[PDB]
Amino acid sequence: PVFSFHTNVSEDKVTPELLKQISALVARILHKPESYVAVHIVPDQKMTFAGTDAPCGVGVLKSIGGVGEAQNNSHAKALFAIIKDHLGISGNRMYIEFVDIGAADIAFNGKTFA
Amino acid sequence: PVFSFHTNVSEDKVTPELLKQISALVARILHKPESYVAVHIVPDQKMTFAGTDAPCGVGVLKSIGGVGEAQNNSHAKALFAIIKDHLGISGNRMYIEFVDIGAADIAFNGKTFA
Amino acid sequence: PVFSFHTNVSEDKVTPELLKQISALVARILHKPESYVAVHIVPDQKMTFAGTDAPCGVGVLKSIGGVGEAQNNSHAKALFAIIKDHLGISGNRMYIEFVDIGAADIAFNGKTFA
Repeated sequence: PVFSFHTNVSEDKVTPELLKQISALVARILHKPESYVAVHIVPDQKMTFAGTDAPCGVGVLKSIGGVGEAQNNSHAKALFAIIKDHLGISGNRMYIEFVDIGAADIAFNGKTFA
Repeated sequence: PVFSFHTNVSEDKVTPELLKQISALVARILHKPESYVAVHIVPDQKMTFAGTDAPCGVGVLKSIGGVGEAQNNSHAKALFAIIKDHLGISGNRMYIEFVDIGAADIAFNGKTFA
Repeated sequence: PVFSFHTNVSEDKVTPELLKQISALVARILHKPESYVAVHIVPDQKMTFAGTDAPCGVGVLKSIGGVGEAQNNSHAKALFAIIKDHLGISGNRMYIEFVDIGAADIAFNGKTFA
């Protein structure tokens, strides 16, 4: 899995602990070995939400399985909570997209997964 | 909706007015309340197009509905126009992808939309 | 086509030659005119893989056709090789997603491709 998140919050506010916590959370909620988990957080971005430059963010959780029409709402609760707790972004100013990737459509160690 | 765009044009050339104009445009063309619209512009990127580092960009407009096989060409006219007008990027050196996201596959305020 | 790749490796390690080589490689492997190829490399990112901040990266190759359940494994061999050769990232610390985009869902020169 890959969790990516882009935000206009300052880099200083983005800590090693945040990425390590997200990493562990994503492994748990998707039931994936953490050796497969990538986390990518991009601060200091030029963004607006609702037409204003107040703190906001947009991100994606991509995985082969684990994401799914009936699991994603739970995933969203957990991920919005950790981001709000560390970064302070309001829930009405952030999105997370969930992408279920076919195994033939993502590669790792020089090969696709199918 | 989310409009994201990555470019090698200088940050100084990227203005608050550009993001606010895009925000209003996206709300209009997708018939979405602007309270749901996110805009994300990333300058000073390391890019090539056609094998050269002249100004270029790539972006995505993602939405639950509003994008669609018969509406996207119109969207593209409008978005290419505003980006060329502000940033000066030639149309043959930029892409915009349109992504129709299922409601179960994106979250806002701690919940998916389905 | 668009090849995008995000990494925590230093910008200095990312050279004009790397982007030009990728550009030529992507044109060859997808059988696309290089005039349509965009390359986007983003260094100095805040990332983890397997819970650690050692060098890693995540990227996407998007195209109208050329990518496909039976061609992607070959694409992955080639792209992992060039990235490892230039940037030194281990194969077990990087992903590349392949996205087959419908022609109606991407625009160039102010129009969608369908």
